[PDB]
Amino acid sequence: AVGMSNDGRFLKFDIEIGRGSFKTVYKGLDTETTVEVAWCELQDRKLTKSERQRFKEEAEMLKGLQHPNIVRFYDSWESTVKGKKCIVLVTELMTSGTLKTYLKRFKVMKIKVLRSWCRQILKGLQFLHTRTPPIIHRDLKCDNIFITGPTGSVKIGDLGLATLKRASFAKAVIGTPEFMAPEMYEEKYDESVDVYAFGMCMLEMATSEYPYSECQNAAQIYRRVTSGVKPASFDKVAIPEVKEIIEGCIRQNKDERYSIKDLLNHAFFQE
Ligand SMILES: O=[N+]([O-])c1cc(S(=O)(=O)C(Cl)(Cl)Br)ccc1NC1CCCCC1
Repeated sequence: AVGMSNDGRFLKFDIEIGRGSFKTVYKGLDTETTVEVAWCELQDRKLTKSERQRFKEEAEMLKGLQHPNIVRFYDSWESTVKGKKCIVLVTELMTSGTLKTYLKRFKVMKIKVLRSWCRQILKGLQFLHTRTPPIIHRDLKCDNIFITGPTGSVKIGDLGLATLKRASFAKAVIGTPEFMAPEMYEEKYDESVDVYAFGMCMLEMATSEYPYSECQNAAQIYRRVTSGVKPASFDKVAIPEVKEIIEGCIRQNKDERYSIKDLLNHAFFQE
């Protein structure tokens, strides 16, 4: 035990359970409920004062959200220990990994699982996009879709964090180069950014590889994405119906992409 909220409600344990894009995640406890939570520290790095204003507001709206396919958000605050400042978020603890870990671990996803899990992602997104006002995820990826069990349901996570992962910022060329929706680079986005991201997720789940692996850096990716050049893995999608859905999601022009409604209504997404 290595920390607590200002109110003593949440404790942090000396048990690190994730480490990633500028965060460390620990096991924790809700002392009020006596139920285990994820204690995420957004790592000694500076948020802007403007981001903090947006974040105070966001955190309060996230605390209200419930849906089967969204990871629960409990509470948030700024915390320090020694010379390190972080923002803490406390969320529902997800103990069975991510779609990314699933693909790593079990090389392939069977089509009936793909269908069900993708329908659940769409239901989650429909839910967010239909909140008033709409919630746009803006950072959906296989590593932020959590599974409740190997045989369980999927829940979308890292709501909130997407605000602090900064599309229009200059960034280092380090690790695996990333893509996003064309319009996202300019921060000129709507819900359809999530549709694009969904398409990319489906592609990954269908191919068991990260799109654009044939690119060495994010500049090559940017040039391909904003010029309508598809990832090579697109051509490797085995099932034509799956490939068709992907293709309609990852259109360069946002106005031509499937809507979530149309995807949920697609033949594929009823059994
Ligand atoms: O956001 N992550 O990427 C994440 C990854 C892991 S991991 O150990 O699976 C790994 Cl080693 Cl980061 Br892939 C654990 C927790 C988290 N945060 C979640 C935030 C909201 C849902 C609840 C927890």
